[PDB]
Amino acid sequence: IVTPYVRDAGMMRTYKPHTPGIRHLKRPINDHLWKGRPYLPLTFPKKGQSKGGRNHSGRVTVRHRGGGHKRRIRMVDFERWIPGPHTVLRIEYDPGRSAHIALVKEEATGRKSYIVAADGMRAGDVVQSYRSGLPQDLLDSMGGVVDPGILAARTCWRGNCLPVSMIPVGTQIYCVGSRPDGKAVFCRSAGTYATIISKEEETREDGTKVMTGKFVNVRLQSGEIRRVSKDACATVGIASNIMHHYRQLGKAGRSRWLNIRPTVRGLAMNANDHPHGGGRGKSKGNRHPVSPWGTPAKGGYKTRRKSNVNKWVVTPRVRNMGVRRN
Amino acid sequence: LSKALEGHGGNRDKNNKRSLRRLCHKRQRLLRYMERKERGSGRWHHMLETLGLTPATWKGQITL
RNA sequence: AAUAUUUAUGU
RNA sequence: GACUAAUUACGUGCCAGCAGUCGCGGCAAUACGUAAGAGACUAGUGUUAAUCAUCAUAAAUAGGUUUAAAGGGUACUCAGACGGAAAAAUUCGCCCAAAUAUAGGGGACAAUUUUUCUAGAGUUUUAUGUAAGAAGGUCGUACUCUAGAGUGGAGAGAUAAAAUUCUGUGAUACCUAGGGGACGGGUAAAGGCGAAGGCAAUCUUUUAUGUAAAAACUGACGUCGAAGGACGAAGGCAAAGGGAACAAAAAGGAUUAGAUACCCCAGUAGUCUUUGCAGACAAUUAUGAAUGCCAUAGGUUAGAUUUUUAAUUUAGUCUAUAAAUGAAAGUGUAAGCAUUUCACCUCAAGAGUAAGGCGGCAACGCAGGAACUGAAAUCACUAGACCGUUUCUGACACCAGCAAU
RNA sequence: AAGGUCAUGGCUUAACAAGCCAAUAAUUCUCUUAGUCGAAGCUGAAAAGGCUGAUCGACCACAUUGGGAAUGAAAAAAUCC
RNA sequence: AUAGAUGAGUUUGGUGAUGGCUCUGAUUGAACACU
RNA sequence: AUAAGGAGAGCUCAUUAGUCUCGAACGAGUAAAAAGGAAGAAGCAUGGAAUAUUGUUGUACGACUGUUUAAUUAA
RNA sequence: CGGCCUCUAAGUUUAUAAUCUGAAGAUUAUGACGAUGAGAAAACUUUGGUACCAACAUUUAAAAGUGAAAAUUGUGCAGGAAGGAUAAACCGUACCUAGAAUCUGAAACAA
RNA sequence: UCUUACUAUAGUCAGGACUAUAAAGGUCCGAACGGGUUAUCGUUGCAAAGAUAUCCGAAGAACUAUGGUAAGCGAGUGAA
Ligand SMILES: [K+]
Ligand SMILES: [K+]
Ligand SMILES: [K+]
Ligand SMILES: [K+]
Ligand SMILES: [K+]
Ligand SMILES: [K+]
Ligand SMILES: [K+]
Ligand SMILES: [K+]
Ligand SMILES: [K+]
Ligand SMILES: [Mg+2]
Ligand SMILES: [Mg+2]
Ligand SMILES: [Mg+2]
Ligand SMILES: [Mg+2]
Ligand SMILES: [Mg+2]
Ligand SMILES: [Mg+2]
Ligand SMILES: [Mg+2]
Ligand SMILES: [Mg+2]
Ligand SMILES: [Mg+2]
Ligand SMILES: [Mg+2]
Ligand SMILES: [Mg+2]
Ligand SMILES: [Mg+2]
Ligand SMILES: [Mg+2]
Ligand SMILES: [Mg+2]
Ligand SMILES: [Mg+2]
Ligand SMILES: [Mg+2]
Ligand SMILES: [Mg+2]
Ligand SMILES: [Mg+2]
Ligand SMILES: [Mg+2]
Ligand SMILES: [Mg+2]
Ligand SMILES: [Mg+2]
Ligand SMILES: [Mg+2]
Ligand SMILES: [Mg+2]
Ligand SMILES: [Mg+2]
Ligand SMILES: [Mg+2]
Ligand SMILES: [Mg+2]
Ligand SMILES: [Mg+2]
Ligand SMILES: [Mg+2]
Ligand SMILES: [Mg+2]
Ligand SMILES: [Mg+2]
Ligand SMILES: [Mg+2]
Ligand SMILES: [Mg+2]
Ligand SMILES: [Mg+2]
Ligand SMILES: [Mg+2]
Ligand SMILES: [Mg+2]
Ligand SMILES: [Mg+2]
Ligand SMILES: [Mg+2]
Ligand SMILES: [Mg+2]
Ligand SMILES: [Mg+2]
Ligand SMILES: [Mg+2]
Ligand SMILES: [Mg+2]
Ligand SMILES: [Mg+2]
Ligand SMILES: [Mg+2]
Ligand SMILES: [Mg+2]
Ligand SMILES: [Mg+2]
Ligand SMILES: [Mg+2]
Ligand SMILES: [Mg+2]
Ligand SMILES: [Mg+2]
Ligand SMILES: [Mg+2]
Ligand SMILES: [Mg+2]
Ligand SMILES: [Mg+2]
Ligand SMILES: [Mg+2]
Ligand SMILES: [Mg+2]
Ligand SMILES: [Mg+2]
Ligand SMILES: [Mg+2]
Ligand SMILES: [Mg+2]
Ligand SMILES: [Mg+2]
Ligand SMILES: [Mg+2]
Ligand SMILES: [Mg+2]
Repeated sequence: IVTPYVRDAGMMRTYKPHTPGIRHLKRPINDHLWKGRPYLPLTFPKKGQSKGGRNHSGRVTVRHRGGGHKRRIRMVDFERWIPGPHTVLRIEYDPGRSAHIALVKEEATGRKSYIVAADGMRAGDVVQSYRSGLPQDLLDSMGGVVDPGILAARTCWRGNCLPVSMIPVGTQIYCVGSRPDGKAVFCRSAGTYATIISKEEETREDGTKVMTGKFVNVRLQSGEIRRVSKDACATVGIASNIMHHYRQLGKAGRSRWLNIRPTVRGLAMNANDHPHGGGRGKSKGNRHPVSPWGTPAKGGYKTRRKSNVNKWVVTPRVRNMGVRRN
Repeated sequence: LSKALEGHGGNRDKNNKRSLRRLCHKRQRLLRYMERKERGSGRWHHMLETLGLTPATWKGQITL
């Protein structure tokens, strides 16, 4: 028996090290992905000088960008207002996004749309968004205004978009919004999710809690327990492509294909181009690490504007303080 | 038993791996005796074709 | 009835 | 000197020297060096080297492996050894019986083969009983986190005593409401189950043996088993999860002459899930598996029979004994009488080490010497002594009191 | 099937068949050591005893080392190339 | 070939075992030393 | 690793299962492509002229492919 | 057989509106302009893999071979434009292409 | 209109070999092409950067064409 060229071990793909640039290449295994082209009318090209890191003035405002592969932007639906069932047609790969997208189809009208696919979502699954209100059948089946236990059993399914108030405590969500009528902004990246910590509610004398406040607390991917609107949207599940951060590019040329240009260190420059440049030989100049414009690059210096206080935070993030993790 | 060691989590059942080996060996000792005793009688061929018992089940050494 | 300091050496 | 037949005197004084083994010599040496005597062999006599025997000390005749060198981690199993009853055919093995014996005789036994038998080994009849195993789910006691603008308002926790530490950002304590992980109280026993390793909350699903009684069935189909393969505790490697609790490491506080440590505040790997690697254990009954056999008693486990009250009985397990066995301790369902088979041992130490090789990602594992150096290593028991050992017995030994230094 | 042979055997050949030996090392390879055997010598009470492989007899190999052939009834040479 | 089978010293406070070493017997195509 | 180190090569020719051609299954043919052998001839020499610039070993530095002072430093 | 002409990319804009701004101006939207691309017919003519026309590979105008064009199928990840559609005017046409008289290198320059 | 980077639209890379692929490689040998390692020549040079030979990359972080954007109080661009 001979070892195959493609070597699957766990959930990652490695290849025969027949070149020094392919020895450390590691890819996550996603074979269920649609192999064709995307839904063209839901896309538009991504071109212009902005691809190189320039703004409307023509000067570089984002360094280390340009020269990547030609791409198209996918119009993903982060609001999901239209109600009714939606059939997942196929899970596609999005170059301008870490997680995967799902081409859904509204069975009522037939219109197609894109949404961030969940971990485990496959073609054929039926997702539904209860953000525009509950349908008459579901309300009648209870026969009452709402029941927290009954609702969660018929709507808290993977891929379903609900108001965070309707999702029970301890559930994992990955498209958490902030405003009552805003789009999903948190945990949209691959493998990210958020947990519902608490809800401003009270007991109704029958053991059934009822919302009393206007917000609910959720722990974000960064470990921050902040406050979010009661009517803010959320999708049940976890963002797909959980093994994204375990990938390895293996060679410099792959980073260039991803629109990333070389990063020149400050020590490598002269005293005129960086606070770290200068000196004969390798020398840091006894200068504390900073950016090319004097911004402390280490030590815990926070770049969030002081006057801009986060009034939605219940428990701030935990600061590692420079201590080694592993 | 062979159908149970192949189902979900069947590989984890490492204690009954000897039970399957003990049944195939207990059957090897009955086929090896029935072959020389029956002298290829019609009663011996009816069991083979019906149960599908090939020579690999008793002739050599069953290694599992 | 479940207490508990310290104690090395000897052609 | 003793082994080993044969003595004194003088000199030397752990010096010089003797010596095959044990040993001798430190100022009155039968052991060294002289003198004499004695014992013995003799043209030979001693010494060195080597071989046989001593040595059953590599045991085929003919050994042994509980505690002294030595039972493999396990049993399914190819090869290979061994293995029923009553007849028959062939070999003429075996025997007369040799001379490597032509040709015959004898038939108990042996080999291949044939026909029958049922005591061995199996199958059926849902056994009972049972922490073997595996899958998918759950339960609960405590713990832990968060929340309530909780009550309460200065202590708590730790230890022999403390310190580091927690607490006014409201702890400990007493509650309410949620989240999250692993753990398995009682029942519980000398108890049971699997090849062993090992297996103890619960529901359902799933899995091979084993045990009892009756009949029925197959008709020797059996036991052991190098290697290969499979399984194999904890710890560990690898990948992806989980992370309350415990806890190597690292670090801090004490103790101490010093303290890496034992003790303490905390704490990362790791323990847990999934998939592989790894294969080493006081993997133990310090006792390989299996078969036949030997006298009783008191418990106990799962059945059966009965005049089921209580007595018989099958298969296990555990104490105490008889004959016997053993170095003895002890065993006595075996460490006895025998038998079969596999593994292993041949003075200690070097050494389970070296070198090459094989396996593994690694850690390491399998396998496995020789040189140099010794006359001893080693087991069980016996009587004492000792114990920061138990329980007693005497003493101004101590306690108490008085007096004194 | 045919030849060959006193006779037998792929001994030899033609045409078919895919067998034969072995499976635990048949076979092959590397290393260390050695002339083999005999109441021939020594030894033990003895074991199908052990050791040696001098003098004695039988066998094998060699003749500076390596590589080779012929003559002859037969290499069985301290020969010959 | 029917006479042919043997022990001793040395481990321990001591006893009994296990287990090596050495001695006692015979010998050499022997060597050395004193003769 | 195209490691190293070797062998072969042109011309004439025996030979030919199929393909192709010719004549009439067969026969013939390289004024068909190919295959082909320990065959042969000539010369000092048949990779004949031209084209492809050695091999091996031990170190330091930097993993590697790349980039740089246009026009003295390519590392 | 190209331009002109139609459509648009990267972009531009003393065009319009709104907004920001010491003045100059800048921003966003729309419009206009803007090829290095796309544009019917002819040896006579006037929806989104039901997809798409990036790279690579394959197949296909039937005697064979070869080179294109266009299309078919498939592969890899680096995931691969926009918009409009669908009786003959005007402008270019000469020569030179760098070893033998013409382009750039100060020039009849071994670049 | 040079040059650095980016951008849009386009174009180019004989033949052969290895590798799991018919096509999956900052793979290999080597032209065009792109570089400029070493030496010589030249130095009022043919040339204010050339010639010859040798050497390196040559399916890529490649090369090339026509346009566009970003530069001069603050520094544009910069694999530095
Ligand atoms: K054992
Ligand atoms: K006879
Ligand atoms: K019968
Ligand atoms: K005994
Ligand atoms: K050693
Ligand atoms: K350059
Ligand atoms: K202005
Ligand atoms: K030229
Ligand atoms: K090359
Ligand atoms: Mg950056
Ligand atoms: Mg970086
Ligand atoms: Mg850098
Ligand atoms: Mg520098
Ligand atoms: Mg500075
Ligand atoms: Mg320096
Ligand atoms: Mg398990
Ligand atoms: Mg002492
Ligand atoms: Mg005496
Ligand atoms: Mg003497
Ligand atoms: Mg002594
Ligand atoms: Mg004397
Ligand atoms: Mg004499
Ligand atoms: Mg073992
Ligand atoms: Mg062991
Ligand atoms: Mg007979
Ligand atoms: Mg019967
Ligand atoms: Mg029976
Ligand atoms: Mg039962
Ligand atoms: Mg309060
Ligand atoms: Mg509180
Ligand atoms: Mg739980
Ligand atoms: Mg055990
Ligand atoms: Mg319990
Ligand atoms: Mg049992
Ligand atoms: Mg067995
Ligand atoms: Mg084995
Ligand atoms: Mg383990
Ligand atoms: Mg582990
Ligand atoms: Mg890990
Ligand atoms: Mg420590
Ligand atoms: Mg400490
Ligand atoms: Mg702790
Ligand atoms: Mg294993
Ligand atoms: Mg065994
Ligand atoms: Mg009993
Ligand atoms: Mg028991
Ligand atoms: Mg007993
Ligand atoms: Mg030893
Ligand atoms: Mg070793
Ligand atoms: Mg070993
Ligand atoms: Mg005692
Ligand atoms: Mg007193
Ligand atoms: Mg007193
Ligand atoms: Mg020799
Ligand atoms: Mg001789
Ligand atoms: Mg003692
Ligand atoms: Mg010649
Ligand atoms: Mg380099
Ligand atoms: Mg390079
Ligand atoms: Mg230069
Ligand atoms: Mg240079
Ligand atoms: Mg226009
Ligand atoms: Mg154009
Ligand atoms: Mg000119
Ligand atoms: Mg010129
Ligand atoms: Mg290359
Ligand atoms: Mg000159
Ligand atoms: Mg190269």
